[PDB]
Amino acid sequence: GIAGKEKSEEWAKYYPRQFDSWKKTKEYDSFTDMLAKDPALVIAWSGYAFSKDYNSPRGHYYALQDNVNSLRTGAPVDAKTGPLPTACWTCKSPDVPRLIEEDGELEYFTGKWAKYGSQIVNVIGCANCHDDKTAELKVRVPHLNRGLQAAGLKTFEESTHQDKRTLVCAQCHVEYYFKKTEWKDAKGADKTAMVVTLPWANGVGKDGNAGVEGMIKYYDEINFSDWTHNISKTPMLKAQHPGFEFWKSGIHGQKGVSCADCHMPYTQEGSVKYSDHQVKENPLDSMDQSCMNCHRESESKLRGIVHQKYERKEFLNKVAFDNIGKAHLETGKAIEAGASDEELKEVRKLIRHGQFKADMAIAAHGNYFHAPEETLRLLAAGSDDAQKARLLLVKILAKHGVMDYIAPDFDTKDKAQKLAKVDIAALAAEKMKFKQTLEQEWKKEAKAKGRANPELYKDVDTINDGKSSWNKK
Amino acid sequence: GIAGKEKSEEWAKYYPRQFDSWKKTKEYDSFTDMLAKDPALVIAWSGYAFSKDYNSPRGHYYALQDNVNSLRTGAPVDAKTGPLPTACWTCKSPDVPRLIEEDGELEYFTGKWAKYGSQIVNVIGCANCHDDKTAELKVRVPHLNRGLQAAGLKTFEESTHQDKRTLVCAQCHVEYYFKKTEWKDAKGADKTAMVVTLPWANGVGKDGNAGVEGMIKYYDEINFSDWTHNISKTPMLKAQHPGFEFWKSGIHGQKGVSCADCHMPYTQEGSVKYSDHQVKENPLDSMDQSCMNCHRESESKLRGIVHQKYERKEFLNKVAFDNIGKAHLETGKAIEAGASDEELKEVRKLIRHGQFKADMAIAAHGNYFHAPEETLRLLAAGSDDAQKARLLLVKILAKHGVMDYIAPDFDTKDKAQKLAKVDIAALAAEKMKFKQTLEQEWKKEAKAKGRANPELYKDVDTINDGKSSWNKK
Ligand code: HEC
Ligand code: HEC
Ligand code: HEC
Ligand code: HEC
Ligand code: HEC
Ligand code: HEC
Ligand code: HEC
Ligand code: HEC
Ligand code: HEC
Ligand code: HEC
Ligand SMILES: [Ca+2]
Ligand SMILES: [Ca+2]
Repeated sequence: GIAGKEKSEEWAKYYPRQFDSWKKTKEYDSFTDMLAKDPALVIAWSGYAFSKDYNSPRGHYYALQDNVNSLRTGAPVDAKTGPLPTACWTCKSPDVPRLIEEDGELEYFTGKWAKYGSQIVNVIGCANCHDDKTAELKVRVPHLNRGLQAAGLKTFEESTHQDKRTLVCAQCHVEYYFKKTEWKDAKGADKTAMVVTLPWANGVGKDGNAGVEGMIKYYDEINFSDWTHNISKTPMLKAQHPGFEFWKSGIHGQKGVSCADCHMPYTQEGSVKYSDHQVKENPLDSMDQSCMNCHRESESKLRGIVHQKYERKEFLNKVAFDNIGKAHLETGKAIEAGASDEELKEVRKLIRHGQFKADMAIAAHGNYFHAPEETLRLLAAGSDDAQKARLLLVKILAKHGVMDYIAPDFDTKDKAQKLAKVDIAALAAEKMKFKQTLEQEWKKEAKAKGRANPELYKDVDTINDGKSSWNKK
Repeated sequence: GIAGKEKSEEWAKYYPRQFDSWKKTKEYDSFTDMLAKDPALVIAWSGYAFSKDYNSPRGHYYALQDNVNSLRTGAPVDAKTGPLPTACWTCKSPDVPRLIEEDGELEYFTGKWAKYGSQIVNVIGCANCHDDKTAELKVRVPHLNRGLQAAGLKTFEESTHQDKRTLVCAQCHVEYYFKKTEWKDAKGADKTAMVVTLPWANGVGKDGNAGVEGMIKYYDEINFSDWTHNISKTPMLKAQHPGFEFWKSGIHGQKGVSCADCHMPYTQEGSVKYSDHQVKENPLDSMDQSCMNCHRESESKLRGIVHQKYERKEFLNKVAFDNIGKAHLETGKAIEAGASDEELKEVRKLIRHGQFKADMAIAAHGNYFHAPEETLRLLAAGSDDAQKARLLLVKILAKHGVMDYIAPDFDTKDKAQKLAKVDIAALAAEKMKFKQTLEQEWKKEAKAKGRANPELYKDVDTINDGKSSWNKK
């Protein structure tokens, strides 16, 4: 066994090669401000946290700190304030399964994100994927098995080794929602938990289908919405990195090539063979071990073939979100023009469904390569749903005496956030205050109670490197 | 050499195995009436021959007879009548390169289809793909090299052996248009030819791109249109089986897997290994021969994987053509309501472009599998172009006093053909009359002049087998 299991440093003496390679994800220190790259996204997520801050993923090394640095988590004053719940910690630290094991799952999912600010202090580590006694692959978060069984699939424990080499990634790289769960503790006090739940009841990655249509069917049946759009007033569904669901629909997934085969290639230093734990941000940069063992041709040729896929996805991504953004703005105009909720009934259903399809397609960044067919198909479907809604809107507008309406420009993050009612300067000030106050208090208490050793990872908070999405001071 | 090489039966004595397997395409005797299956196609091609008769492909054995049987070729009464030109024989017979070599290319392309009715009497044969003296692969139709060179690709003769195994198919399975060409013969007479031309000036199959965008650029630049849509009055572009262009864009094409690898798989009879000349209508039905030499997988699983691709394509196909169909009808309503050509300029450009993208995606039946990515992307693009045009149309219609217009239904061949101004009962009557008179007179002369031996292929005309698209009783 390993004492202080959540502290990956502790494993280093037993497994130096895995520890050293694991820490190398520190090298993946760059992310792209997606709201600045594709401002239409701000309009799509208007009224939601994602319209504030949303960057591409970077090294696992920065997972915990980026979750803290993001405008999405806001600026809490204490453990009872802040916009987001405890569930936001779930896929960022080994301290998560620890707390679930100690205090219970429901208790872990009860309260504000700030509640565990001092408890959840170690980044995605060894304990998130391995047993401390045997080092065998292991998943300690109960949401995964719950989703697998809902999808009619085997639990992690009933799966094969190759299945697990993928499932230890799926414990986080999946689509989910927060299920409001009412419960009662030991003392008999009624509480409310927001439980990470995978909407897999209708299956995922089944015969080439990512599972999006089934998810929509499920979400509508339980009448769930992540938020109400602040422009169109549409009950919306947010998609989040459905890496596993899409991977399962793609050819590699259908052929049994695990995430680990491409992202954690086997390697050999001297006479010792081991798995490279620097989860590769871009396997195309390590083609020799990530691909060429199964593919026989030039690396430049294969990298070129993959780039064509990125171009195709980008082409449909732009079309879909431009249509979706206009659909929201035009719905806002219709409301202003006097259109009733009943009149907007069908329009809203199509915007909800369409954006979810399009969002799911782009929410897992590797989708364009892992699952090009479902990705292109869903961007096509989401775009069409939006266009279908826009055709109804032109008629509704005309009926209300509005002709030739043209939605405003949302071609820059600034213009879009203005339309979304987001004051980034204010949020940045409030967020910077938090980081200089409460956050440092968290790291102070954590070090004092031996919960973490932040001195070993000082280069983790890069908020001031001049590459921040919101801290442009 | 081989005298009367246009008569494939003359090659039997030298290459019996290739001849007997070539004849077995006779077994692929079924086609699907695509206008009955997807009546939206009738609206799409309204004002053009394809709105009358369009079936899926069937055995090479039936190519010439199906060309003669189609309502598209009409009912000529003599050598100077009939709706179509000589170019329609071009990819149906070995007598084609014979006529080009004897009479010259421009002369072969000058005149009505009926002009060569008693000369083009042998179906796709050995001579279409082989030199009669050496049996080496050979292409004798100049349009291919002309297209290849236009696309910056090597000529057939300069291509590799593996390239040639694809090019002997590309001589016919490609997109083309008729180029009105003014010329003067040896005796000083001025003539006009309609030359088969591949619109490849902007390249085809380049880095994952089928080449549709470049073709639109080309066609627009030369102000060419295949026909003026009779409902929307849009100058339209018709796509025709761009098998090679799409194949080149897919993974198999990019990896050098030729059409012949899957469609003319090697076979072993006793100690003789040769190419199976029964060009496989559905290679999935001969997986062991057509795929397992490169893939190690269960037949049901591989077939299931490919079927997924068909479902994805069918999903986007229906969406694109329903939007395109409604766009044409709504444009027709706009014309009736009083919209000018100036008011409809952008609407028509979008319809022309959108339909061409969608049509190219579905025009080569195997595209869904050969090139799933470009197929899905182009159907998405085509559908979007149609939706953009429809958004403009609601506004145009409203400005002309038309509110909430609902296009008529086109869910059955009968309904759509009526909207298309196609009197199939009448067309069928005159076609049958042509078949019973002139066609038979063509057959008589052919046998008498020793140009063909029709008795050897008595089962080729299946117009009365009960599965004709138009000959219904
Ligand atoms: C509560 C609603 C959450 C907040 C706030 C954040 N997450 Fe996550 N998260 C997960 C993965 C697999 C990734 C990487 C893949 C990807 O980003 O597409 C992320 C990444 C982040 C990031 C960095 C990127 C960004 O700027 O958006 C932030 C700031 C972040 N997450 C905040 C996985 C999970 C997960 C597992 C099931 C859950 C429940 C959440 N994340 C919840 C939140
Ligand atoms: C989950 C996302 C992981 C994290 C974080 C870490 N490891 Fe890991 N490890 C993971 C996989 C998918 C694999 C391959 C399993 C296989 O046998 O194919 C590994 C493997 C190991 C092993 C076994 C030997 C080897 O292949 O290298 C060890 C000793 C091991 N991992 C240790 C280890 C340590 C110490 C970590 C923290 C620094 C760590 N792993 C994180 C998945 C994941
Ligand atoms: C090889 C066949 C792979 C398999 C199996 C999986 N991934 Fe992958 N992944 C691969 C590539 C070539 C790429 C594209 C890289 C690029 O920069 O273009 C990806 C990308 C990702 C990403 C996005 C990383 C980022 O944007 O920073 C993630 C999050 C990712 N992959 C996750 C992942 C998971 C969880 C997998 C199994 C379910 C998986 N990948 C499989 C190649 C391969
Ligand atoms: C939850 C605890 C996770 C597990 C287990 C795995 N990933 Fe992950 N991943 C997660 C987050 C929160 C992030 C973003 C971190 C940030 O600061 O932005 C990521 C990121 C990636 C990336 C890109 C960066 C990198 O380290 O290469 C990839 C390619 C990726 N994740 C792949 C991946 C695979 C293949 C996994 C299993 C072996 C895996 N991740 C597990 C959260 C979690
Ligand atoms: C073996 C374990 C593999 C590894 C690692 C990678 N790929 Fe792969 N790939 C594999 C299979 C079995 C297949 C299916 C075809 C078959 O032989 O049955 C594929 C297919 C591809 C494709 C074609 C599909 C497409 O989207 O166009 C591509 C372009 C491809 N693979 C790329 C690729 C890359 C870039 C990899 C490394 C990051 C990679 N593969 C790894 C098996 C394996
Ligand atoms: C080669 C460059 C061609 C020219 C010129 C024309 N056709 Fe063709 N035709 C060609 C192929 C490769 C195929 C099979 C693939 C497919 O998608 O159909 C065909 C098929 C036909 C058919 C049968 C199917 C059908 O449409 O009902 C007919 C009746 C046919 N072709 C007629 C036809 C006419 C009338 C032509 C002049 C406009 C013509 N073809 C030209 C290849 C080529
Ligand atoms: C083009 C559409 C073809 C038609 C019509 C016929 N043949 Fe063919 N043949 C074709 C290809 C692509 C190949 C393979 C060439 C290679 O080298 O890989 C062949 C091959 C032959 C051969 C060589 C031996 C063999 O591989 O079987 C012979 C002797 C041959 N073909 C004869 C032949 C005859 C007699 C045909 C008419 C009945 C005939 N072929 C038609 C392409 C085409
Ligand atoms: C294997 C990798 C193939 C290659 C290379 C090419 N084709 Fe193909 N083709 C293949 C399959 C599996 C299918 C689908 C069959 C089905 O019934 O779904 C096809 C289909 C065609 C078709 C359509 C046939 C019909 O509908 O009757 C045609 C006309 C066709 N293929 C032509 C063709 C050409 C000319 C190719 C090279 C340019 C080519 N195929 C390559 C598998 C393979
Ligand atoms: C023109 C002279 C052609 C050449 C050379 C090749 N094909 Fe063809 N193909 C052509 C026609 C006009 C038709 C339709 C015939 C009808 O009566 O409907 C076809 C059809 C096919 C099919 C389906 C039927 C079959 O025999 O399998 C396929 C799969 C197909 N063609 C593939 C193909 C390949 C791979 C070729 C090169 C070896 C090839 N065709 C050459 C016209 C012509
Ligand atoms: C060897 C000459 C091949 C033949 C015959 C067929 N396939 Fe193939 N296939 C081959 C390669 C080189 C690749 C690309 C991946 C790589 O190893 O580099 C592929 C890829 C596929 C795929 C994946 C792409 C996709 O659309 O999902 C599938 C599903 C596939 N091949 C199917 C397939 C079938 C059904 C075949 C016979 C009709 C077939 N291939 C023949 C090489 C070869
Ligand atoms: Ca979600
Ligand atoms: Ca054409």
